[PDB]
Amino acid sequence: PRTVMVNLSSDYYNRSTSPWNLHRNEDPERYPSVIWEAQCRHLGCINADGNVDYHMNSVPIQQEILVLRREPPHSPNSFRLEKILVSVGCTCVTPIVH
Amino acid sequence: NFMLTQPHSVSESPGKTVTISCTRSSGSLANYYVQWYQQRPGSSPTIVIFANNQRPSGVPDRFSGSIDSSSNSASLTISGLKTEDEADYYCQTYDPYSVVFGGGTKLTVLGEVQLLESGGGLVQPGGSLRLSCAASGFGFSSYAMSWVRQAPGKGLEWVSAISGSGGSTYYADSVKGRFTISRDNSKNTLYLQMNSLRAEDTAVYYCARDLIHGVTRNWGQGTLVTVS
Repeated sequence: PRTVMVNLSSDYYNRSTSPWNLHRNEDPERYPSVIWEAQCRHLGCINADGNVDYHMNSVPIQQEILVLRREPPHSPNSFRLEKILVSVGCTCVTPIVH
Repeated sequence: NFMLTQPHSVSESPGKTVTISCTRSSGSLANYYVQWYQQRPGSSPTIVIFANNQRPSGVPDRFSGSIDSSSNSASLTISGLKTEDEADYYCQTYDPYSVVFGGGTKLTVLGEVQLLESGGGLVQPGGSLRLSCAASGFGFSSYAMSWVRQAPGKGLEWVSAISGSGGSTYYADSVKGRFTISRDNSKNTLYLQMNSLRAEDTAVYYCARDLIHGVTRNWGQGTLVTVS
């Protein structure tokens, strides 16, 4: 509740064994307003033969990022620090570890 | 989807070697992993073989799994039988949409991850009920979960599944449209909403942790649900 002052292209989604697409999360009451989130194309991964292999899975890698939300609502130069969860990319996971 | 056909029962003497088959009805068996589980009388199902032939820590090397692509079937071979091995043995594999368990083979010998279920009980035909699964001991958000039921007098039956993030949901045909699976990664709890229950839904519902979609690795205690 402490308010202070503060001074104000990649194509792996298409070349990965666990590809994904970008979703455009937009919130005008948020900085940054536009965040690109990842959603995997397939359940499995692409094997050497180029098919969807279901011995492995495509899962999103999710991180927590700091964002600024306008507090009070619809009020510039005034923000509340927030912590949201976004999907940055998809990776391929196997059930066997060696 | 597909069916998994096992022999109904097998009976051998201690010390011999036994083989249990598991034939897939549709789809190439070599395209999806096969898992083997052991269920003792009144006990929770435990894993014996996963990923076709991978044996976990704690299972003696006399257990082993193998796959035959020409017959489209999988086999669990138990060499050197003993009284402890006397239990039910289920095979399990998957397709991109569902998870299927076999009918189960009853083997008779001739004479840390933690999952807690809750919410089961008695309910009227048509009522609603929700189960919870308290997960602990692992990164809950990084694992797909699933519900597996066992009706009294029947074998293991897959109910539903959910991805780690919660974006993908799967249901069995007998359950889809009436049940709703969801999860809360912040509280490490997995839920199963049940609506419009029928007398067939009387079963023990187990919580299941899956390394990948359709490869179950850990089981819960199970909660009893009776509808009458």
